[PDB]
Amino acid sequence: VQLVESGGGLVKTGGSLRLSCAASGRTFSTYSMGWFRQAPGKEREFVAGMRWTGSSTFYSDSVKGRFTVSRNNAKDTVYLHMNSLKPEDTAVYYCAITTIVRAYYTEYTEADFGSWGQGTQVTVS
Amino acid sequence: NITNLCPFGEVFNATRFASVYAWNRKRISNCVADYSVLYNSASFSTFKCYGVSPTKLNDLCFTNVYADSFVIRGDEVRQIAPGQTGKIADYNYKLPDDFTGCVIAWNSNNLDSKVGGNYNYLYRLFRKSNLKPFERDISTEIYQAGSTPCNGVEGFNCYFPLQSYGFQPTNGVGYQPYRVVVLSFELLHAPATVCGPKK
Amino acid sequence: QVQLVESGGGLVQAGGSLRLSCAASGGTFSTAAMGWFRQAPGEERECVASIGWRGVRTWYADSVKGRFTISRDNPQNTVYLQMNNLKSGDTAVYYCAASVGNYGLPWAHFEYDFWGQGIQVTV
Ligand SMILES: *[C@@H]1O[C@H](CO)[C@@H](O)[C@H](O)[C@H]1NC(C)=O
Repeated sequence: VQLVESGGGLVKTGGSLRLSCAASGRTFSTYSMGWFRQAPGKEREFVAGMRWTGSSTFYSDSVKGRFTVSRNNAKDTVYLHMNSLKPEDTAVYYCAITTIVRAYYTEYTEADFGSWGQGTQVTVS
Repeated sequence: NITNLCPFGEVFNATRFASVYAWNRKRISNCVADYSVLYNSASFSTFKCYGVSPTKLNDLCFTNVYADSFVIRGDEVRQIAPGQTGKIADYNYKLPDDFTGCVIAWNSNNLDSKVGGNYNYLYRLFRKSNLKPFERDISTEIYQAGSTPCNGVEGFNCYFPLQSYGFQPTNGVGYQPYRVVVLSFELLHAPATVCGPKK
Repeated sequence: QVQLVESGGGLVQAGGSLRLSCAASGGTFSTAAMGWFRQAPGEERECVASIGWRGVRTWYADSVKGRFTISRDNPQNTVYLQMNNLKSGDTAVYYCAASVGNYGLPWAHFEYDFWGQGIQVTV
């Protein structure tokens, strides 16, 4: 399945952005999705995710309380609302889905995810 | 003049099985049941009956037969029996203490495992109480393990209640997938609609 | 309790014939699938042969197939393992096992309910 990703661009420190991830039909209703980010010389670290249910989201220690994940009524588009942005948030952001259902989200790594969207650049200064 | 061969083929030979948490029930009625295709097979490693002899079923009539189907791992097949405890018996599929019927299980490693792992089969890891016999829970609400509400966010004492099996071909037999069919036989003050070929 | 009494083990040499027997008390033998498991002193339990309640269906591990025969005498509540053409790698503790009220052909350890103490076969 193809995940289509958009959003990103440049913003000042403390500013807001909204990444988008779209997948046709029952995809997001069947497979939990994850937002990841990769800074130039670093590993693809988990940011935030949503269970296929739409009723559960989960966040890395470094974005919980600043970033929120939501989904449209159609359940085919997921949004990463990025508020109170730091320079430390500067990276290429990716969305993805997993067939692997881990009760503890704290055990998810990028290795669990596939159907990677094209990266979108987020820059904070 | 009961109608056609009973669709056991659809149950036993389904290309995909249900996750144990969302276990499937097919009510079988108004059909001729050939049970000999089951108990004469060498393909079923578990065919444990309680109170019912498979050999007599071909000459017996029932109001209804119920086929419950799902996938679990090998080590958990002993939990699909009366008076058992564990994650499956407690939170996924519970037989009653007085269960009368047959539990049929076979290794499905060739069907339900894939290189890289098949994770599509799920079980419930968390529940606030044990299932009553034949109870089914497909709820997907965050399990609140503590006193603080989760409000749709996972974290400390706020966990997703479902978990994938990791079925890989190279798994030990205990961790290999097993397909399970539980046959319940119902007899009510009503016309019998499920008869063996010998009537 | 269910008692599985094994005999017919001991010392033999390669190419020799040994006949294991397992007499059962209290497992309703007639409706029980019966199995022979072995454990080498550096390996884990493997099923080598199993037989259905009627003694019609049999299963053998590849390592013993064509060389071992499992059979049963239901009136005598006894299961036999005729072992022919024994090679040095058959040396192990052989356990007979009962899967009670089981009308199938079990071969996994968890599918069995009662176990004998096990008898030493050294080839
Ligand atoms: C399932 O398919 C196999 C292979 O064709 C067949 O032998 C078996 O009888 C089928 N099972 C049932 C319950 O009909």
